[PDB]
Amino acid sequence: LRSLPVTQHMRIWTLYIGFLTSHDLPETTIRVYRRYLKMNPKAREDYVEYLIERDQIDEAAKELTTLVNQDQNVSEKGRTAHQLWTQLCDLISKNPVKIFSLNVDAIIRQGIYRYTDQVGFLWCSLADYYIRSAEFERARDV
Amino acid sequence: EKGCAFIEFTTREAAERAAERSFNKTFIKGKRLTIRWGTPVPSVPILPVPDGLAAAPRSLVVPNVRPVKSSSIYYPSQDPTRLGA
Amino acid sequence: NYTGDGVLALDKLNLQFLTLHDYLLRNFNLFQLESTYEIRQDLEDVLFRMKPFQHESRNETVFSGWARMALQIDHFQISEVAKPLVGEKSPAVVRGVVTVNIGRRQDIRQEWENLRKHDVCFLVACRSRKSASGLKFDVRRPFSEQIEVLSVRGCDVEGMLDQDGHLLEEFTAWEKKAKIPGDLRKFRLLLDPNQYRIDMEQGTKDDIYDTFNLIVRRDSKTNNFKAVLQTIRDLLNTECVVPDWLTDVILGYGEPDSAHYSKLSSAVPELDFNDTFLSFAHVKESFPGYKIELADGFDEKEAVPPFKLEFKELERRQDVEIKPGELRTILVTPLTRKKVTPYSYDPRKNQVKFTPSQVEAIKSGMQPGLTMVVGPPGTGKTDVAVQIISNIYHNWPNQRTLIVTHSNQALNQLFEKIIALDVDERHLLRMGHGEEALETEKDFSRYGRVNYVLKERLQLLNCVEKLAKALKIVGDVAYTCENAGYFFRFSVCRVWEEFLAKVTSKGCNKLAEGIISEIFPFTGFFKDIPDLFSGNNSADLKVAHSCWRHIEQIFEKLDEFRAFELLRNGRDRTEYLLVKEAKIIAMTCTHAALRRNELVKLGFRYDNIVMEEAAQILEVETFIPLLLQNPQDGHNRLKRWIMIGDHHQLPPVVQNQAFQKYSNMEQSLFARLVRLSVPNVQLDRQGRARAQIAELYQWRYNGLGNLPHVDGLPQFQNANAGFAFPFQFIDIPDFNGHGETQPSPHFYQNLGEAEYACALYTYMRILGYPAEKISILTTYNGQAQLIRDVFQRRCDTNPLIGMPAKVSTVDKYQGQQNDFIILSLVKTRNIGHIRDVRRLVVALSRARLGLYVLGRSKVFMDCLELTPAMRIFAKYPRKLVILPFEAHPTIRKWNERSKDGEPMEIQDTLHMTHFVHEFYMSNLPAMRDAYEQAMNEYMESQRLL
Amino acid sequence: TISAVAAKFWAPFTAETHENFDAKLIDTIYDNEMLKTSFNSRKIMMLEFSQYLEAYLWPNYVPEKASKAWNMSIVVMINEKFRERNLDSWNCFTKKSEHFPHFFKSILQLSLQEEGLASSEHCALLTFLVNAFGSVETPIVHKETRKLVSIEIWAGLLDSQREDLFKKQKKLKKIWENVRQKMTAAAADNNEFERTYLWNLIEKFKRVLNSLEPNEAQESEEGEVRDPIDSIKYCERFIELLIDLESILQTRRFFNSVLHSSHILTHCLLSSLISTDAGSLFFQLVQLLKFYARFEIDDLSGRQLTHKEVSEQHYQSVTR
Repeated sequence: LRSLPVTQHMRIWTLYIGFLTSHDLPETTIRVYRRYLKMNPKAREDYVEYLIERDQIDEAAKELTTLVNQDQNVSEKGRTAHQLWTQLCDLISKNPVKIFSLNVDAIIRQGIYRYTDQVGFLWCSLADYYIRSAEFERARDV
Repeated sequence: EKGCAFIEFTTREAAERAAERSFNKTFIKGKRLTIRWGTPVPSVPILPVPDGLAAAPRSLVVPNVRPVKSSSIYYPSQDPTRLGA
Repeated sequence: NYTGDGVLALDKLNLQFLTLHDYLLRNFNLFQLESTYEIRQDLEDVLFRMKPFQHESRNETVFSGWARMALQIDHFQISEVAKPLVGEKSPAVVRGVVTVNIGRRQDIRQEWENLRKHDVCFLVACRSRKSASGLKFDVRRPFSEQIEVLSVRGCDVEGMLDQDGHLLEEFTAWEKKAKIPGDLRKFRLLLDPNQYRIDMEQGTKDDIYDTFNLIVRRDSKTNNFKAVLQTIRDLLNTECVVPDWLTDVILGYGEPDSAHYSKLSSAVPELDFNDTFLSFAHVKESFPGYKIELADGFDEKEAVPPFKLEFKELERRQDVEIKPGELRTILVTPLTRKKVTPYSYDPRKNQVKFTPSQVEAIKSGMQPGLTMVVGPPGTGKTDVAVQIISNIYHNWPNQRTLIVTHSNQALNQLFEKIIALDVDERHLLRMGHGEEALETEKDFSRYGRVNYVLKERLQLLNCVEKLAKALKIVGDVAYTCENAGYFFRFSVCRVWEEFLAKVTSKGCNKLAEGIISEIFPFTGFFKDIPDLFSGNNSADLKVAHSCWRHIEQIFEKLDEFRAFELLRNGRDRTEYLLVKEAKIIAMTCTHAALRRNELVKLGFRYDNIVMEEAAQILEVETFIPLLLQNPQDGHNRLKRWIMIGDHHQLPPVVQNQAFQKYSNMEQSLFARLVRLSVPNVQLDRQGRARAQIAELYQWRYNGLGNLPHVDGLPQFQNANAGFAFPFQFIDIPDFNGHGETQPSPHFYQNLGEAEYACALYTYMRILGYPAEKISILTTYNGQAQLIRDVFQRRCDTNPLIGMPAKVSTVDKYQGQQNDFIILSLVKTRNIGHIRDVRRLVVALSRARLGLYVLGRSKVFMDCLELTPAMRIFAKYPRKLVILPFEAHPTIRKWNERSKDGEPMEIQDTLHMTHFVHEFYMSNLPAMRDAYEQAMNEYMESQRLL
Repeated sequence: TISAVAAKFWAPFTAETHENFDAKLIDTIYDNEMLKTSFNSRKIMMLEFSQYLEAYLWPNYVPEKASKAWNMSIVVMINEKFRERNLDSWNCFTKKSEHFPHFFKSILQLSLQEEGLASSEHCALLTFLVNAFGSVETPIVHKETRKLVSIEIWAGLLDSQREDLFKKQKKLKKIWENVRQKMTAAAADNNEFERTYLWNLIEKFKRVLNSLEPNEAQESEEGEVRDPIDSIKYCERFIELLIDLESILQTRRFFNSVLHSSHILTHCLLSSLISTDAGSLFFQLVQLLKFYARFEIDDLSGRQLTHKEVSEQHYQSVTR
């Protein structure tokens, strides 16, 4: 990458990522992928799909928030923000013990303020998040 | 000194009407105007500055000076009002 | 209006804090209150100076005045309100655009055109309360009676908008000499998203953001307030990973020495002191009470610096210890530093014979942990500081050191010193809004250092071309550093190894004598060192390795410069330099608060903090430099924190009475840790001023003495010309029936002292003192304005006399010095804030050769706290005794009465100003003739150039 | 005036000729210059500036002659040295340290002494304790205030409240049994004052705070109705004392259980004074105390509790 012109790096990255993602090297692959996404930000959807498969749920969540904060009309996999954000709650609310970096509850209530079609679902999503966490008294409060 | 004067009007509408209604029109004493836009501190001696100028001698004359035997604003920082600007 | 009587519902910065969140939260609250008060004082000042009045036939307000800090705005609009991020409540960004006419002043214009990213401006909407035929404003009246400020909203500033609407980056100022047309400019602003939400969610129709008519910009020493507050909020939200060794002493628990190297396990017993010691005799002197001995195989005829010192008492073994009947033992090994070049290179090295207390600070600064060194005025604190920097830089070159300082002025002095040491010029980086005005002849800014690397890369590649020519190598091995790197590994290294083989495989049993002069390959590269090889294989093989490291250093330098060929944007080149190339980074504590979020984003990493002037930095602004990097694990990676300062000099300038005095925000972290009795070294040999002058303040410190040369140099042996005594307290009686005067609350003046100081300064000038060597000081900000006004009338108008070196308050002259000081102790009715011994110690310690304290003796001589100084002043006359026949410089010794005539005693301001008039007038031709001669030769000697 | 008396009796520039010491002048100056003027700030600042403490009050201090006026006027001058802030207040005691333990103890007794001190004299005493508890670095003072906030003050807790602390930190129980036997076998004549002081001062505060109840404004048997304002300053100085005790971990560790067990926040928050406009600063102090009174810390270990840990322990508490 240092040696070749930046415009030739696509011929390298598709090998570099392809090599790395063939192995159980999540810690290395993370650092390489976040470099790659500086030159090819379209690949972030595939990076998420990698992270989920490697159970890097806490990183898969962060990258999903970047895709949602990038308020695209449609993503490079054909998903709009109202689809990408729905993935973020499905990934968050079902994984409370692992999702340690994001403020989960602040996400889901902020959905309810915005996604008025499905408020009744999201309250169960927020409450079920605490039930999976065994915080039964927070579940009641929700 | 130069045959010039300046007038500032409180408003530009006055200035604009003044301009157009007077634009190089005659005035008797002016023949025809051209118009265009645009304390000593008590008992402190003051040292005479030498003329045309604007270290010491290594032998000095010592003068035979012998002691003698409301106040108001003198400087701008003394003025409570100018201290606001 | 706080007098000290009442309780207030404020936090207090006492010695100890319950937890780190307690500590941060008290700092947040009190700093928020203080910074809000400072904003009030600035805005009230500016709005008076803008002199708003209502237009006499309309509703609208127009500004009759002008101020450097504000311009009226021609238009403003909110151009973006981005939706909240996921899990966020406020808008993601709120962008204003403001239009201002910059006006036709080139000095003012440069300041508005240099509003950078994260500068803070206030958008202000205001009206006059008063409609009158002309209007005036008085600071005696309440501001709210004169001007109504119907709204203020702060914003961050993004850059100037260009010809058509693109943001100018910071690097445009170096190339945009194709200036934007006209006097209008546009700036893009970031509003606070929380206040925008609050303004909208409360409901609005008379909407605030249409109403603004001024934009007000603060000065760079106070822009940081939002970045300080932003920092503390983030550390409260996140885990504030203070180092585990450090959080205890910040909170003030545990033993105070728990951060000192005497207690830390990570202290190292063996230290390479490098050029700290000038000679082996200096090693013996630097550690009284220790047995110092050379290691085996060295002799005192031959032991020369550098030295490693091994302190056996820092080792954990019993076998060598403070054993009965023997002293503590230091083992000294002189080091043969294997030189890296065959040229006649002279290494820049320390030339300061550090005193024992300075070496104790240097030793402690090389050990990990917290090091405090109290530096009394004139004791060489800068040279201790630089020697810690240099020793760290040589002992652990992988580590990076961040230098923090209160002022850019001291940060300048430090870099002048470091450049006299062996620090490599590319490893130094300096950062600040001062970077447009750096006084050093080498530019250490981001822009300066990037251009240095780009310049040096070219001249190194010329050596690669020259080396390729010496090797008869063909094809362009010098297009790029990358080409040079492959050329080094394949060709230069191969040929070098093929030379070392021909030496070693043959050896002296069958090498011919002097054959190394023939088989060495790079002889054509060093074609301008004659007699490079002597004809002795034992020496020539040694100089061959010296030649090799010269070549090897070139390609080592290049390989670090390769990033400047890959990174071609000017910004990225500075980000690489800031994070990888620089090893010593220098930054004011103000600027460290602004740049934190950038530095954390860039992955900036540093291992050592050195602070100077640490007693003047706020508690808050001292702490923030600890956290300019992310923790790499569950714990921080900072290894050293060196604080250099002096708590007996002035505190940080907190200016609200309550927040200063009640909540104790005037306590710097240095002063707090000293009150906690953290171990601190005190530098105890002053060198900058007369022993007689030094005695006026060295009573405050424990054992602060004088360097040997303070008794010896002629400037300290000889008297001040034309003064019978090298210092006096001159008792000034009332002038025109007034003592002090006070044209505003807490704004004191004394015209009798101001007129005496002018005549006294003029007296020195008639004696031939240089104006550059005299500065006029006073303890109160009021008299400082009056002394300027007196001198701007009576001195500045006369080219024979001219303006002093500086007219200042004492507090602003903190850390500066001059030979002669005239000090006006304004008060005549009751003792001022000068009763604070920290005011006194600073005020008295500014002179080197003479201090003449104008004041009222009866106000000050009776005070307990001033008595140790006043007992020295009291041993000399209260009336100024002058020797008008002694022109400057005199040969008279300081302690002997002059025989050339009899002194005269100046009774008061009237006798002084009447004498100096006749003394000026009577000598005026002989003084004029000297100036006429001097001004001719000054212009004539340069007229041929 | 002060300056004429000072020049005749103690001012250092008259040290060749000022009079031999007269103790009764101290009673005179205190009654006439300080107390009768309601502690006029100009007078006191002139006295403190004139080295009254360092030349006259302290060098001549002998505890068997120290009247109330003598102990009080030393307190007044130190409070003056403290409100100047820039000064080493405790310097003359740190020199002549011998009689400071007796002096400080007598100042404590004056604080609990109900009759015979004006309200403005009590504000001065309580201000001195805020000052004395603040200067934790001066060891002559710290060795005194440390005796008022040590584990023996838990003798006033309920047995159930004390037992809860020993469950929180087992090793305290061993320490307490040593304290319990020690505090009845020896030195009880000293230690019973030390350990009960803040409990009695809390009660003395409750009585002052109750004197501002509006029902107290019916006419006394003498006829006067006392001016609230000096009593209000005493209450405000007291919450500052409690905040300062709670803001420092070594005092907080033992005092926090005392502040809770004494219900002093209840007595404060239910008072009339909180509701009045005059008590508007008292109200702000109690909210600042109420913050520290239940801060996110484990006092027995000093460990900072996290926002999650504090919240989770709340849910667990209400559930139980």
